[PDB]
Amino acid sequence: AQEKQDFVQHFSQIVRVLTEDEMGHPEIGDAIARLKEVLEYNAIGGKYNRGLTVVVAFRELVEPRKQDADSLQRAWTVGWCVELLQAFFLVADDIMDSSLTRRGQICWYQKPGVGLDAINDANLLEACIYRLLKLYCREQPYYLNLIELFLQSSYQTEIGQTLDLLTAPQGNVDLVRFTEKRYKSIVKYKTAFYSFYLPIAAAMYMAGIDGEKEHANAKKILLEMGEFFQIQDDYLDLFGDPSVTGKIGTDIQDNKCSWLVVQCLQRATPEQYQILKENYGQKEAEKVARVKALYEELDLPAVFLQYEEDSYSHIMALIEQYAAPLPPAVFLGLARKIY
Amino acid sequence: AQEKQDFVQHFSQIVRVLTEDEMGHPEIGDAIARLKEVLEYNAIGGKYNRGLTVVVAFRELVEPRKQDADSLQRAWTVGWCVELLQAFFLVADDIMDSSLTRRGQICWYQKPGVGLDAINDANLLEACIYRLLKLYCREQPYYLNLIELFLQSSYQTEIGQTLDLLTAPQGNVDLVRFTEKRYKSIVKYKTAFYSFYLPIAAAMYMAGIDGEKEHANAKKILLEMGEFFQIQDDYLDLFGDPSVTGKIGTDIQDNKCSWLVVQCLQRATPEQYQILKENYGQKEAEKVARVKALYEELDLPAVFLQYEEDSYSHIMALIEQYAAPLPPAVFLGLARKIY
Ligand SMILES: [Mg+2]
Ligand SMILES: [Mg+2]
Repeated sequence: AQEKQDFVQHFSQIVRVLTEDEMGHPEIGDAIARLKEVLEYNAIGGKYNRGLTVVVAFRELVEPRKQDADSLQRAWTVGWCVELLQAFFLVADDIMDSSLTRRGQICWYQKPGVGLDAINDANLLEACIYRLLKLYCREQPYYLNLIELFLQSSYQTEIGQTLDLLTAPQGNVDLVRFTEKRYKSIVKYKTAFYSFYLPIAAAMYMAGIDGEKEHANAKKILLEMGEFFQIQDDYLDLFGDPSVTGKIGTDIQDNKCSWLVVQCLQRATPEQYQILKENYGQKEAEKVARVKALYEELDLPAVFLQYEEDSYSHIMALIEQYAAPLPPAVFLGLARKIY
Repeated sequence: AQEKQDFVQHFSQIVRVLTEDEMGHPEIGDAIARLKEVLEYNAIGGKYNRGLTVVVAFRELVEPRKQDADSLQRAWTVGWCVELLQAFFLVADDIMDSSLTRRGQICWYQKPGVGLDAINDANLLEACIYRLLKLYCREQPYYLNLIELFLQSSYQTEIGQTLDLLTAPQGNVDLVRFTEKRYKSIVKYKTAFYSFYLPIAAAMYMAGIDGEKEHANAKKILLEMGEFFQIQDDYLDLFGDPSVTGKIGTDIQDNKCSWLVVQCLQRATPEQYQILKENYGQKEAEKVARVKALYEELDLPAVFLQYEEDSYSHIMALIEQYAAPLPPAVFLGLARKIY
């Protein structure tokens, strides 16, 4: 909320530190300038919810007598690592989907004189994560824990992306691969691990809570939250209010494996399957319009409303069962935001 | 030599291990199949000199009584990690340069139905490195040492690539940035660190030789070897015998910051600067032909021959000064190969 503004003032330092360390290394200066420009363009401009979840979870987890200036600096920094992870995926995903814009502005790769060099820029964003961890956390006992958490998060995200790409190739309608089992799997690997587990898990490690069982417990809660966030993201893509949401969805144009299309397909009498087969994923409006209306005719907006109520109950039951011995608030803060 | 065939039989195991671990995870199977195909296509087909340098250096470094079946399995595996690092860079560099072929065959990204998804495939190759290290080396005392060595190698390579891209944009002649200082810097960061330091450094760590001073010593030797390898690569690109080398060079078409162009520019009377300005980096033959002949007229092939003699002396002096207490053979094996 106000904690945000603080997180963002810290970026300047993040950047300073990552774009200087050549003082006996002159000649690489120009690549360092380019790294400065990649960071400023790609890490800034989002809502920062993931990085901040790190900072908030850290405050709530650490028995207050161990929060000095330096401990807090390590939390802002690790929060910024989560944001750099995000940045890395987005720069790359935008190239792969040929997107035009991101966070309201021109995608980095679409900028004149960047193009496919953005592939190296994305790799730099990733590498910046480990450079930060070494700079700030090298002497901490949880250092290796965090390196492995970031590496694993990346791999989960990447393999989820591979699954998404095998499942939903833009320009090729095949709804035989749009199943519930496959929708759930994409979300867990591609979105939920890094969006929800990673930031809390990182806070836990910084707090000394490294147990397998405790982490599995938190993960159970957080992956289920992640599933909901994304299902809500998909519903709102089409049925959101663009003023409240902040852009019009193209999930259906893009032949996305949307929670909607999945639900739609669970409920289609053979004709409707065809109505969807001849309309899902097309440039033109009348085709998208007709899909939205098919959705409305199956009362998907109400299936969603029912799903969200149930899902909310279920999350609370999960917090009740699996939060201890972590303060339930760690999870409830995130529930409040996503619901 | 014969040690090679062995390294390559081990690949099958590498792959098996990386493409199975879902046995309670069914639904991600298909992404794992795709990962299998990325590994088989991208990690196989080269000379394997870097991975093998790991295995050879490990045998020479470890006091022979600590080489059991498992220690050796960790060396083959870490050798394969170096090869996966290589694979990751190449898949990505080939997209960025829009190359057509690699190791005689169609670049992965040019394959039908791959295209820019190869960006996620490259990221997977990178992630496979850390998955292998965790699988085989997690309980070793040098585990963190190796994770940091691979991460640093990647960052050095990436930032070198950024410098190369700022220096030599394909389609834009500017020879004011082709300096000796800038040529040397590109090679150190882009090529030599990962090609020469990384494999030996990794062997050292597996052997318990983790000292800062010893590593700086080996690095001094190995970066200088790397500079020579690349300078020889550039010379041979144009003056090599295509039967002995194995392809015709396009360095001059590609407006590469070649050691040649650099030398050429150190020796050009103002007219010649123009002769190069109006001919470097063009599609057509007559333009390339004319550059080759300008090079021949400056006796670059002899400047090279003189450079290689001096460089050889210098490497031997470096081994003499900086090898101890490592067996000089560790370095001499590599000298024999590159010279
Ligand atoms: Mg969406
Ligand atoms: Mg070459």
